Amino acid sequence: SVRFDSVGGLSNHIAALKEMVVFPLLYPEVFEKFKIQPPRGCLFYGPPGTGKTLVARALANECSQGDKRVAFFMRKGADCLSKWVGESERQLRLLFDQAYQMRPSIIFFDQIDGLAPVRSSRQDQIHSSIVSTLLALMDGLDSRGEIVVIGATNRLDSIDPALRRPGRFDREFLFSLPDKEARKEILKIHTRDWNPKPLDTFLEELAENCVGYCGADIKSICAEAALCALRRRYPQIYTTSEKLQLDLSSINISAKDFEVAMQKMIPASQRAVTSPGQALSTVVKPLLQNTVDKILEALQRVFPHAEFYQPMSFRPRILIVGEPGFGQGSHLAPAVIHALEKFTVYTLDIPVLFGVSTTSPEETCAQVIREAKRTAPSIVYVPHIHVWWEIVGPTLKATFTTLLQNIPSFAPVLLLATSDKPHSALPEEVQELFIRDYGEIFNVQLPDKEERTKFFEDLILKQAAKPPIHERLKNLLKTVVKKSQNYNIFQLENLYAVISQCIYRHRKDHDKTSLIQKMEQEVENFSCS
Amino acid sequence: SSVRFDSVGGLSNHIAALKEMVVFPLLYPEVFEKFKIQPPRGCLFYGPPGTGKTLVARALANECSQGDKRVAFFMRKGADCLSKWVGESERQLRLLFDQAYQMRPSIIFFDQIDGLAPVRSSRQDQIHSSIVSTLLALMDGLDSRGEIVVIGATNRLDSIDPALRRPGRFDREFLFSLPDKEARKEILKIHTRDWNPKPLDTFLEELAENCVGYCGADIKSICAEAALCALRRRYPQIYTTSEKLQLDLSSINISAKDFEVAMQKMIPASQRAVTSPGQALSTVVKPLLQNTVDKILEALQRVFPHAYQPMSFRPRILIVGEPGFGQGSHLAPAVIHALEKFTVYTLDIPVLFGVSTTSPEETCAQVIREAKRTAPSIVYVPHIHVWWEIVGPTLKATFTTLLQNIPSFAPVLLLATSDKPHSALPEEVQELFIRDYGEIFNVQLPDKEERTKFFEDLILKQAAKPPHERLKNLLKTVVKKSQNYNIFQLENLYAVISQCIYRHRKDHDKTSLIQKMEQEVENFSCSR
Ligand SMILES: Nc1ncnc2c1ncn2[C@@H]1O[C@H](COP(=O)(O)OP(=O)(O)OP(=O)(O)O)[C@@H](O)[C@H]1O
Ligand SMILES: Nc1ncnc2c1ncn2[C@@H]1O[C@H](COP(=O)(O)OP(=O)(O)OP(=O)(O)O)[C@@H](O)[C@H]1O
Repeated sequence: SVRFDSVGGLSNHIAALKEMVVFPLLYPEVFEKFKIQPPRGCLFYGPPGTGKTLVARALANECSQGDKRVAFFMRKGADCLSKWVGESERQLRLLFDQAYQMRPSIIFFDQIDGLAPVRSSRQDQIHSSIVSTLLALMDGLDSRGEIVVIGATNRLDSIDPALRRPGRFDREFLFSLPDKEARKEILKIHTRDWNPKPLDTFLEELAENCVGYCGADIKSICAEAALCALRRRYPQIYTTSEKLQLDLSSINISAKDFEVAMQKMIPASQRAVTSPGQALSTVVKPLLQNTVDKILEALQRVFPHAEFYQPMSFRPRILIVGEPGFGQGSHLAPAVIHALEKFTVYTLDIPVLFGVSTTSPEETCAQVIREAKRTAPSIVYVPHIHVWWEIVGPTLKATFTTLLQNIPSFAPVLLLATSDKPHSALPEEVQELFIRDYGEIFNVQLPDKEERTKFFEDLILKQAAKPPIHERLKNLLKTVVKKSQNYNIFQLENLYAVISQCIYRHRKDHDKTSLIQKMEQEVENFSCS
Repeated sequence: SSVRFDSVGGLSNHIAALKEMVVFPLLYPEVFEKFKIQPPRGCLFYGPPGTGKTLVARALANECSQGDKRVAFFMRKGADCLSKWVGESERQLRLLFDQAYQMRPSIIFFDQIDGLAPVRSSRQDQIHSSIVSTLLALMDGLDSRGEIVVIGATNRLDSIDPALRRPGRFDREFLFSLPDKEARKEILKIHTRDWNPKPLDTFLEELAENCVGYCGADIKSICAEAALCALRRRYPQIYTTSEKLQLDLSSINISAKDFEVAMQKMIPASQRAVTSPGQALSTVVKPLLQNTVDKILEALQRVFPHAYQPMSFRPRILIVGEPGFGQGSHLAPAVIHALEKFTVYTLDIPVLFGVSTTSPEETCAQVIREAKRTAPSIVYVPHIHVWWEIVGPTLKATFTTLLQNIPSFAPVLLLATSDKPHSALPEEVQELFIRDYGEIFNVQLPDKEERTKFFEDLILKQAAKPPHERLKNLLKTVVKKSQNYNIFQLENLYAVISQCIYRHRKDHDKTSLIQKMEQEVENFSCSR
């Protein structure tokens, strides 16, 4: 029995929607003043699980409480199909007649994309007949009354193009994944009535750590965490086989109970296709945070929409370049992507172009560019452009170059790319896309001594000198940080692991100095040139 | 139910030729028996969606029903004659035709006939072939039906059984195309008739040429949306209440801001599934290239005189220039936009390959068949110096063969742009353009006057806003240093200049940003 109070973050959509079904039933003077007859159709579309059906449910439960009462008719996917010849095209006629009978009313076709395909001469004739009848009923010779029609879809572009037209489906709403702010609202909604109410700062801490969560996942963990406390509190519930009596007064949910949940479940977005955005792992942050910050500063310089009347920008492009093994293509760029949230990202990599056996690559490239143009601002991402170039045929090069030349100049679509070879060795076609004079090239340099010292500071001496369940190690740290002054990222994080293996090889020894010599031996056996 | 040939705007030929089939044989019956005519009694409307096909039938019914000469009216939906029993599918048709014959004169209106009369084939059910056979044996058979007028309407004309398209069954075919600049003013007039503060026609006239690509129903939407926007501008506390308020219907007047916002929030129904290859100059760039666009239009007026009847012979033209001068991305699309009312058929790289499930040659032939059918038109081939390198020999031969068979005097322009100068183009492309005839145009850089016009509004007016001798020095310096920059560099300089004006919004005193503007002027360097 939800009534415009279980939603969070969809405020303009609801405001526009109520203008379509509420006002003429309430203020029948302004419309008659001008002879308007407001729009009477809409189409929802967006990725799964973002609250497409809940809005319709809330609106239905809201308007049924008259006066003024409004009917409501629901239809599933393809319910009006029969094996007889003249039945499928008659149920719609019956339904529309019945709806006209009790006007005003609402007809909600649910997942219309499985009912009204694009007409073609190859598929069966029943579909063409049904779509013709459907679009003859909506706007025909005789005018329908106060019926209002709604649709749901996951793939917009597969609806017949004649249905989308002022008169039948004259407004399209985009339902997106929630941004940072809306996650807090959804969490407040789902944990409203709890006797030990959580504090809001805790909710914000949760919200800043949920990236890629879509409406139903947040609802999921709020119930996968209220069960961890139960399983911890009364561990002996699965053993017996009859109903017990409990003490439902000592099972409040602690902060820890949340953490395990975020470790176990994976968001709906990244279940069939991996996402090209990953935050820095807990070990390397004190090696690369500063470089990420500098990169974001420069991008802020050229792409002004990353600031947090409108800003004006002219074809933003940038290229992150350095010697091989400097973490440019495997640590830095995905970190930058993860830092700029609220801008959707479309990727372009060899595993993605050739990862589809049913569509040619140029089709995929065209689709990606069109989508990025549609929901701009956004990011088009292409990594390893020095290997990417000489794998693809000439047709795809020409197509890719001609598509991004048609994007309007002041439209905000960023082009982010990374490479290994220095800028001068790249093929000249790539060269005439980045204009460093304008500030579109960033060079990466190795971390300095302080930063590398911080990298090994917690390994030695805080874990090696921990009781199981103090002066030689300083010289050990000095010799370690002296030895590795010319190591790239791969070799550094290699040498981190070999020490931790010795750390783990001595769990239960209470006496040290049986491994300190082992440690200093291993560090001087390790040789990577 | 008060629409009668007076709410319909822009279609005069179709109305004029439609009343001489159903009005004249009744009213002046003494002219046709002299010659033994029996004037035509079958027509087929067709055209892209939302262009006013059902409106005409509504008007015609409403007109003929009320008057001195009464004519009946039977209406049918898509496939509303079907029944499950074997003997009833085609019996309703016979019942309807007999009933219409009994009350003659009368009219029959088949709506969405493409959903009832598919082209006969043996790859489907056989009931459809039975229905088609009884229909086309019933319209003109052995019985001479008499005074029955049959009408259809559809979007896909090519999917109708060809035995129904020949005189006797469906005589005339009517094309309903999108309105041009003049008819949009008529439609806007029609839809804003009963407004007490009547808008000035000097405002509608301006409003018309901004609505490019709109068609029919879209217009009727805008005239609605504006009103609602106006309401949002007057009583903004109305969306946050669950109880009726007291509204004063006297301060809900419509202003141009409402039209501007409502127009911005909407896209036309035509270019919603695809994108049209014609776009006007943006407001930012307009005072740099309008003169050049006018010059190009004058050359077209020289060789393509459709911009006694004018005569033309295989019109062609080629815009050429050094890279960056803006001929493939700023000039040619503007030319296509100005020459509207000429249907355009784009033909370049992402169109030929960017759609699968078809071969390049099929599309390459279809795009020219359509251009020939709807002459005059335009065939558009941008970036020829690359387009000629990415295709196989089969496509070259098919292309250079498909445009030789067009009738020599047919007015089918071929508009293309290049970047390498005409001498460096390969053979078979220098022979298609014969610049002695006047088929090559050389574009050149803008001179000083428009360059100064380009910057004065930003650096003189906008730089001094409420929330003055050094400005002239800045303007003269900027204009001077930039006497060899192409379009891309000029726009980039504009953007970097406006960035500081943005970033210093909230400081109540100037002279902190003037230094910024300076350093950006000095610290900006180009390549050339
Ligand atoms: N803002 C929100 N507040 C509360 N619940 C939400 C919100 N957004 C989404 N949901 C959840 O979304 C679920 C269903 O929404 P809806 O079915 O319309 O979208 P969807 O599941 O992503 O799409 P589809 O119907 O195509 O599968 C409900 O379980 C609801 O709890
Ligand atoms: N010239 C016009 N003046 C006013 N309204 C117009 C005009 N042309 C079209 N319309 C609008 O177009 C609407 C629909 O026209 P009509 O239904 O006959 O077109 P159609 O070809 O059948 O379109 P569809 O593809 O929707 O079937 C009318 O209700 C009217 O509001």
